[PDB]
Amino acid sequence: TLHISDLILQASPVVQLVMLILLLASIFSWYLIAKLHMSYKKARQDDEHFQKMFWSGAELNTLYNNAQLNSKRSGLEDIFYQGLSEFFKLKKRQAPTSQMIEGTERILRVGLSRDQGSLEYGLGTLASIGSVAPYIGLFGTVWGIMNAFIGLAAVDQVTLATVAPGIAEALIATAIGLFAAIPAVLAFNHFTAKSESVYSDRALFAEEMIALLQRQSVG
Amino acid sequence: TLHISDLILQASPVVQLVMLILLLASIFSWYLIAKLHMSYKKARQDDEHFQKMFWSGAELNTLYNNAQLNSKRSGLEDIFYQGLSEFFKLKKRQAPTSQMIEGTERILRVGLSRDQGSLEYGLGTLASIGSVAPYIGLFGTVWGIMNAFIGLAAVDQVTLATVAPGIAEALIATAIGLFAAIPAVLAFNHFTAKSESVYSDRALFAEEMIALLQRQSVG
Amino acid sequence: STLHISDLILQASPVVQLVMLILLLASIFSWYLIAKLHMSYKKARQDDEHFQKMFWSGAELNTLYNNAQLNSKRSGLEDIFYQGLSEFFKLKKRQAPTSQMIEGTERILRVGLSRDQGSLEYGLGTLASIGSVAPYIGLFGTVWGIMNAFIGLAAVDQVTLATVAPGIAEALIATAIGLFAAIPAVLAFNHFTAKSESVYSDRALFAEEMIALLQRQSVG
Amino acid sequence: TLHISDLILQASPVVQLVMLILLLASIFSWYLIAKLHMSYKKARQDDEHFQKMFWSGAELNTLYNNAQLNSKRSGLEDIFYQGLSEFFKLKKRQAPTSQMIEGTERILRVGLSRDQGSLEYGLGTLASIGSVAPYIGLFGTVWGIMNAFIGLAAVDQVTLATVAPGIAEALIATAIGLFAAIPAVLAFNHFTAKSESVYSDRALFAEEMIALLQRQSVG
Amino acid sequence: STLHISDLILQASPVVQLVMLILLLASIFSWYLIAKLHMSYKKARQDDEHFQKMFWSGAELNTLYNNAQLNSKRSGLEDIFYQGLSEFFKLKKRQAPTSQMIEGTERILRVGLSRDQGSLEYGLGTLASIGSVAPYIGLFGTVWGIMNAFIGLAAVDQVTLATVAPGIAEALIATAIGLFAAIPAVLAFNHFTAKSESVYSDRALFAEEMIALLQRQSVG
Amino acid sequence: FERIKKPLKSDMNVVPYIDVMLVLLVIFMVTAPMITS
Amino acid sequence: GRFERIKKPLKSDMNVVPYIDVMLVLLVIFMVTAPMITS
Repeated sequence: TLHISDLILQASPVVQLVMLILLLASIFSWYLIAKLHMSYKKARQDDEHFQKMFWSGAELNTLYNNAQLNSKRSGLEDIFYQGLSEFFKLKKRQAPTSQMIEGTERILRVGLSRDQGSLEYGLGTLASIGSVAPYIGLFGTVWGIMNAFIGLAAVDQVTLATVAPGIAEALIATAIGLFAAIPAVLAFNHFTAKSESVYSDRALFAEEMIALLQRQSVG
Repeated sequence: TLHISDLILQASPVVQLVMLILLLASIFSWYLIAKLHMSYKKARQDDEHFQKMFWSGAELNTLYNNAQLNSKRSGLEDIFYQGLSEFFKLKKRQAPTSQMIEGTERILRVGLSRDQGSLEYGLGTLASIGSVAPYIGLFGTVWGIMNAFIGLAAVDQVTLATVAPGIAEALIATAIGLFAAIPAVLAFNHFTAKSESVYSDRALFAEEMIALLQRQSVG
Repeated sequence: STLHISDLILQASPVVQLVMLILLLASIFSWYLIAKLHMSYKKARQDDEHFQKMFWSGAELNTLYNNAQLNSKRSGLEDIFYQGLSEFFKLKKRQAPTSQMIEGTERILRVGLSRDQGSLEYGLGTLASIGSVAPYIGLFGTVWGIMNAFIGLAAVDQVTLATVAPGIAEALIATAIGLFAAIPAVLAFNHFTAKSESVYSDRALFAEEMIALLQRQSVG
Repeated sequence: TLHISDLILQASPVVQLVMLILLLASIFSWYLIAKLHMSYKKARQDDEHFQKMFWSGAELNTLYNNAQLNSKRSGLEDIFYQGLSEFFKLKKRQAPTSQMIEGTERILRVGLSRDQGSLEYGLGTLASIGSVAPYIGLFGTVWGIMNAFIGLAAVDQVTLATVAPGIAEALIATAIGLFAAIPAVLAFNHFTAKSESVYSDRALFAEEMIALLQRQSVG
Repeated sequence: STLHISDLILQASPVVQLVMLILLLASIFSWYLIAKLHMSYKKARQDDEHFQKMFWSGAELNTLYNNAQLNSKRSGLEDIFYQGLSEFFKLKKRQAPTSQMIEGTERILRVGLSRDQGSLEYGLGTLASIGSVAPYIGLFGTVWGIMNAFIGLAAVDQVTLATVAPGIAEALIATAIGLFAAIPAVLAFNHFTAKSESVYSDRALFAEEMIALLQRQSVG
Repeated sequence: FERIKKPLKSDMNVVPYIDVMLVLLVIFMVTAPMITS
Repeated sequence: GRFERIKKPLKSDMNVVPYIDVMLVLLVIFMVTAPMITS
């Protein structure tokens, strides 16, 4: 006649605090998963849109004008526009093509690093939560068992009916810790895989852009 | 066969959900292992076939033409065809030799990276499964011991029947966790090693190609 | 139970007592490192923003070079700037072309950034080691505690709670202290490596914009 | 009445051999820690002494002659000597400044790689010990549990007193296992961190060397 | 050891026997490959040091090239030198600028060095696989043994510990043999990858010194 | 030649699976002498 | 970014959680709880 809620509402203060921290960590992790999933979906959609717009065969300058007229550009549009704008910044001056190519590479690397840093917002937070939730839950379990045994060690001969439901309260600490750690680990692995995929795609596009610029610039 | 099929039913709904997720994960992992093994074997065969065709001493433009006629080409015969293509796209132009070789370098690197990324399709899924399944197995075991203790705390005279199904849940959960977690990690490690071997072989071949093109270009 | 855990520590096994002593010293050392590194990074952030606003106020490079001369207590980008453009002057006193001028300037900026960043991440590797290993020391403690519990069980003819209690007590306290000394180390290491990467990225961007501004001044 | 050394002497030969191997491994690990600690302390002291002498303000040719006259040339002094030997050899014949700097950079990189490899002598051995000693302890534990079961299969009635000394042996095996892995993992991590620090310091000094050489060469 | 181990290995459940047989064959194969690859590494190291001393013995470079010509069984770093300098002279016969000659020689040295390094560590991946797979296949064997021991008394008889103990005693042979076949594999893998790192570093540094000598002699 | 992928610096810890199992062993070894048929 | 070490790059493996000592722990639990519960 015992419920999980009946275990949660009454316990020692320490394990209750531990379970509260684990619940808050789980809620925070779910919020971060939702937000970062939305961000990755938007980034992927913008990436594919830009690839189809670029390799359509339209003039490179016309793509620059399209970037200029757009204000909401964030992804491959934005980094592409920075790169090409800096490239024409050196066409309007006089300089050899080699160091212009190096500068375009530098600005593309800066852009990729900036957008990737702003894109993986709280991935390290998920890493930390998934790494320490089981440890906090296990500490709660250890403290609950310790409190149960110290409270019931000299009161005559204790019966299973007197020690079992405090062991239950100790165990629920690590149960909640694993429940708050499963989403964190899953989302961290999946989302770092997606981050690697997106960054690889962006780097390959940057290399192809340098190839096209070099080929058209040498003449 | 029938006894385990009995004890998996009439379990607590959470632990039953645990066994369902782990069995589906195990099936999905085995499917991925089979498909990735077939893909890597086919990639190795095509690699060795193109190796013996290219180092046979045939003329270079003949190999390019055979790449042209083939439409279902994949692997090196594609990446080859790509890189040397840009070379001709630079040889129609009056680009210098060094820039020519650098462009061929870059197109070969892009092709190698893209095809190798397309080769490891679901390896990240194996990583996620092998990294999460022990957590879920431990959660199942903990919840089984939980249910055993809850049942024990309300029966007074604790028989074997009041503690049996919690322990049975814990052992089944941990067994399914091991069974769905070990072949994922082992396959991940093995297939990452094989992928690194394939990438090293492809990179060495692409460099040999650059060497031959440079030696032919200098005249 | 703060009145009785101390006593549980006293009559424990000597080797497990040594285990909890090492873990408590590790916990204190880790908290000291967390406090010191937090103070250092806060000071670094404040000085970074101060020098950014003092540069982009709109002053001229020679004046800020003089400020970098007189500020003997200079640190962070101050010193970075103080070094880099100094090399620029040291290749402007002799006649030199702008190409290797900027090459040498950016080399000095890179050396300064690497040196200061190495000086900034002082002991987070120690935090990594503590957070990675203290669970295993707790594992050793709990194994030895269960071992002593079984030795005491073997000695006594009849099984009794009074026989198994002290070994399980040692094991549980060892595991608890291991977790308590491990969790803050991991949290601090993740947070502080993320913030260190942020600082390094900002410094690298500043160095690039610095070389760009020196190039645009040199052409002008 | 059951002291620890009593069960060490009262032991099955296989587990006794396991603890003997683990104790020898622990002693060997401590010896390597002491030796590598002495080596790193000496290397750091020599590094700081040479940096302070080189930035004191003495003329470059004078310090080069001091390095040539010294027959020990431990560590970074040998790096200086090799770098400037290459630089003077390239300067003796007519050569452009860029080629001279590139050659000096390559010889400095070769020197740093060789000396840093020679500095971290037995780190791989600590890696192997810290990775394998727990598995040897595990083998000891498995054999102890095996022997406990074999001994149990003879006694008419089993109690806890008839199984405790076997489980104690199986547990002291893995206790000794864990004892021989803490000094190994800690030393490996701390010493690879120190190795990275020393190599970064040497590389920064080499870059400052290149800066000084280029500045003196431009004139 | 003890005749009891002989009693346990000469009779068991058939799939448990198959698992012991596969682990024994894996252990024998691992030992054979460790011996062979140790001999290969020792020969490679000896030849490497011999040619290093011969190359830095002050001998004229073209004389060393002609020695490479007249050698019939060149291997290791000898073939590396031969490929690099042969391709260098092949790009020297055609009119090529010095920079491209050095770049081509560097690329052929790197390709050949990667080729020879791959051909050197032949069975290292096999040690990796054995050290990763053996203990878990032994664990599977021992789990199947314990499950078989329990199901053999699914007809209840009695599940008392004194009756089921021999069924677990037979089962633990699987995991014991798995660990016994895994420890040599992991130890040799670690030691031999350390030796592989040493050999590769030595080869690469010699290649860089080769490039330095060729560049130095190129300018004249 | 280089593969295009960036390494990540944050790493996750192994699950304290053995620690929880030894806690369960402690619970069972303390609960065992309390049960009587 | 220019004076990096000359070494073959090292690849880490996804660490597998050891179930062997887990099975030993389960056998220890069985061994300590069986004599009381079977009689």
